[PDB]
Amino acid sequence: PLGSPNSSIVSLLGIKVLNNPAKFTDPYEFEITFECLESLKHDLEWKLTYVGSSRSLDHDQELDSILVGPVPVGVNKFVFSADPPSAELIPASELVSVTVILLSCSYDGREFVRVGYYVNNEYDEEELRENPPAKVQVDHIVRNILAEKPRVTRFNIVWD
Amino acid sequence: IQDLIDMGYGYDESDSFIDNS
Amino acid sequence: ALIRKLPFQRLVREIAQDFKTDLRFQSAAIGALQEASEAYLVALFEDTNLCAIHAKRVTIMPKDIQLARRIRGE
Amino acid sequence: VLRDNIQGITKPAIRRLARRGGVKRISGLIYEETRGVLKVFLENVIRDAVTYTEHAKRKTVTAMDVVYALKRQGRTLYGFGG
Ligand SMILES: [Cl-]
Ligand SMILES: [Cl-]
Ligand SMILES: [Cl-]
Ligand SMILES: [Cl-]
Ligand SMILES: [Cl-]
Ligand SMILES: [Cl-]
Ligand SMILES: [Cl-]
Ligand SMILES: [Cl-]
Repeated sequence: PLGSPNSSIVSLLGIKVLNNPAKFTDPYEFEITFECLESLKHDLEWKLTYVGSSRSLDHDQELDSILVGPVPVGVNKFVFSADPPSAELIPASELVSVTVILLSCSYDGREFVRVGYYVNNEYDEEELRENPPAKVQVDHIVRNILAEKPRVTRFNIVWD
Repeated sequence: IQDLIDMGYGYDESDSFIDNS
Repeated sequence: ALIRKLPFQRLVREIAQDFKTDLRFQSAAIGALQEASEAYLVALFEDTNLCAIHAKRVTIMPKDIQLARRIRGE
Repeated sequence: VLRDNIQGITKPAIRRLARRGGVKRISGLIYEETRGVLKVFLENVIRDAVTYTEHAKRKTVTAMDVVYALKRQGRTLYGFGG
């Protein structure tokens, strides 16, 4: 009826990161609350991507992905426990640094929302922070997700 | 709305790249 | 505008003609592009700033800019 | 014809935009980096803009052609449900 920029059947209401901060090797516990306006034929597909290098997309890691459905009308809540990244696939010079994770949702292969977070990685000991070992000691790395400042980018897709 | 009115002003219209016909 | 319009016009002309040389622009079309470009860069620097801050740094780096692009869903 | 008009975007212009974004200090490396990003953005939008132009059997890109192209970058907000 009314001309609108957003026509999405699904919209996010909030996301809680249950374990923050956490060890680098800890799974990501996302509590995702969203709203569904109409019945949908297909499921929702959530993906978590880790940016391994700021210099290119060549070191992106798809951490995990989950299919959620069938989706009931109204407000829904679920916990996405996503697998951690692989340290060995990340350039050693960029491992203990700030980076980005992308939580996206798509419908029938069409992405309609993308949530970006900043994530800092830091040693849990003052000595290691001042003097990083030649070999990265993963078990001493703590990640901190800036969960209060997400960048939510909405896209317009065709649904049903 | 005022920015929309002034949006086209300030460019070199002598340029053949620009067509304001 | 925060950028001089004549240098921006030359940049637009170059990029447009490198796509298809047989192509012209309205002055308001260039204006629309410039306002969008300037808004896009300002927003980018905001997230660039936020990146460095979360990194516990005070000065932004080339990597902060690239990460800011990723986080804005480009 | 002249080339490398991306160099026409000046250092103080880049600092100007950065300050508006709350960034007070930028190193020399930021300049070329910003220019690279700006060129990519302009390329992407102009591509989409022309698509709306050629579809309308025209050769002159209009302001509305740009607007339609802009409506495809997607809307980035801070926080949920905004
Ligand atoms: Cl949303
Ligand atoms: Cl860093
Ligand atoms: Cl550290
Ligand atoms: Cl936070
Ligand atoms: Cl000017
Ligand atoms: Cl300038
Ligand atoms: Cl860097
Ligand atoms: Cl200068």
